[PDB]
Amino acid sequence: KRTPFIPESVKNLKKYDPEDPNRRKLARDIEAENGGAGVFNVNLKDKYLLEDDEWKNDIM
RNA sequence: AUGUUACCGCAAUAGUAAUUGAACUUAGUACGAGAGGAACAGUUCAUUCGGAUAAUUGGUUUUUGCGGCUGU
Repeated sequence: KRTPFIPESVKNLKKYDPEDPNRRKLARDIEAENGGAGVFNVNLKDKYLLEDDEWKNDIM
């Protein structure tokens, strides 16, 4: 037995509207705030899940 | 050389001031019926020039530093 696996959070997500005053922010949306294409800097430490958010700032 | 000496300086003046390209994005938009297709900005490397440099890479002279070879 095998099934196609689509989680309920996928179906429960609203479709992104490209012309919308009230919508989800994309990466370009946060990107265009401080500078533009090349000069924007990616943050990885903020996003990933940990048991403590202070451990996001901590250093391996 | 202008008493000497020493340091810190100023500047009359002399010369000197980097070449060329493409990678994102601005863009698949302005534009164009389409075909297709920008650029100012903002980032990234390359070529060439100039000046330095030995951390490393590599070459090179003086090694006669260590170990070893081949004799006459």
